[PDB]
Amino acid sequence: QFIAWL
Repeated sequence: QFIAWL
């Protein structure tokens, strides 16, 4: 998975 929280 690809997960991002900016």
